[PDB]
Amino acid sequence: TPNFELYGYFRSSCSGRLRIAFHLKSIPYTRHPVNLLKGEQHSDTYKSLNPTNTVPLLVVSNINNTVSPSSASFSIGQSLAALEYLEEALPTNARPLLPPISNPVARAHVRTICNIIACDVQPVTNLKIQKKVKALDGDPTVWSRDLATQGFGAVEKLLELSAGRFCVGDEITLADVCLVPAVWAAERVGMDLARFPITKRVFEEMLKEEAVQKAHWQKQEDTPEDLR
Amino acid sequence: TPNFELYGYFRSSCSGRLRIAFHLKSIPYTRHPVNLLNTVPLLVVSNINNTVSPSSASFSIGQSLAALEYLEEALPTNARPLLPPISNPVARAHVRTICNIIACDVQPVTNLKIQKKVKALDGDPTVWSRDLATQGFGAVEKLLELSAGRFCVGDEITLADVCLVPAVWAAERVGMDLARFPITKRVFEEMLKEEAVQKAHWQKQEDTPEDLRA
Ligand SMILES: N[C@@H](CCC(=O)N[C@@H](CS)C(=O)NCC(=O)O)C(=O)O
Repeated sequence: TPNFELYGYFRSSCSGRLRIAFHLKSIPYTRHPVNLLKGEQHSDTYKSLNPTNTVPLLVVSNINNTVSPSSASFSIGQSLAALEYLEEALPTNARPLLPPISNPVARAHVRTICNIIACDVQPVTNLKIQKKVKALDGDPTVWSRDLATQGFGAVEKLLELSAGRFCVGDEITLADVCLVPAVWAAERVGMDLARFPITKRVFEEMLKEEAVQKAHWQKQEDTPEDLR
Repeated sequence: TPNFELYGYFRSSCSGRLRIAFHLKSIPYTRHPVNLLNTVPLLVVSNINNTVSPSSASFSIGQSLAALEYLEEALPTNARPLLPPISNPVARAHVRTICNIIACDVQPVTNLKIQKKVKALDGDPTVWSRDLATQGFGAVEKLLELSAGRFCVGDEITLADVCLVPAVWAAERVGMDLARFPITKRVFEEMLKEEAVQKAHWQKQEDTPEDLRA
């Protein structure tokens, strides 16, 4: 079985996706905080680890690295690729986070929700983009609020078809894993979550989960005291 | 009613991802071009058992990465798997990471919607987009330094290549220098040799304006 080390940041939504998945699946992992406010993502040493200068970075070891056989480890620098790797590399794990492969329709619904969040909301509202907006003399908060609002609109329309207790029927999936940290992020920029009633119900359902609380941005080792 | 109908646009990179996949996997689809001036691409999937909405025999997929993986899973015996086998989760992960750099970190911040928002701030959407594409291609190039053979990962075409090609076409529009990414350029050029990629070429669609056919 593989060993896992996560380069993460308490307030990184993409990091939180992995934090949630690890706890849900009962997979132990080693924590390596990277301070994004201090620009530790920008150091040459971290660019060597992840060439996008982003967190999370998942470093997997005790495995056969089929891409670089001489390497003791394998690095996964994008959260959705890392989430699917947990699913594929640990097929006997007691808590699959996708519908079974015999249900490609449900799997596509789950992935569509993940992609709206990970493609259309997070990347255009992250720190790097907010800084580019500020450098143009725009308001990064309004920019981000408008884009998150629009993206949550798309998520809500999907949940109108798929949601039961959770995003897609009555079991937690990768959709819920992506939803929770995106809601934490959207709240930082003053998005009105009540405009999205199903999304809000499902988010609140997830907050009851011990796995989600263990994963909370306010409960990490690198959460500053003032934010705990 | 067609099994697959693609609401697409000749110059949409995300549409281009799906065109390349359908041609490479030889999956027939009905083309539904959509004018510039509403999700594009939107893949409408019909004649199915809808396990999410059972009173319906169809659904749509408005995100290209989800649509790509759906084609893999809905047609498991297709002659051209675009992921490495499930027995090789490392290679699958490396493929998906390259796809995600492009689909998460490049395309969405350099698309029409965001270029318009940049212009609305009196910014230069070309410089903005070239800057972001250059940064993401830097990351793609670093991954290909580890994995590339003939193609992005090893010597077989995968979803990494399918995402790579339309991203190169989009990046060229904003003046990105592809020569700065030499393995990326090499794999891009290898893909252009493919009949399936040519059939999928942004310059060779039914809705390509005549002045952009060459
Ligand atoms: N698509 C990437 C996005 C990674 C990303 O943008 N991470 C953010 C934190 S959520 C980051 O490290 N930001 C650094 C910066 O913007 O300077 C993924 O899914 O991992």
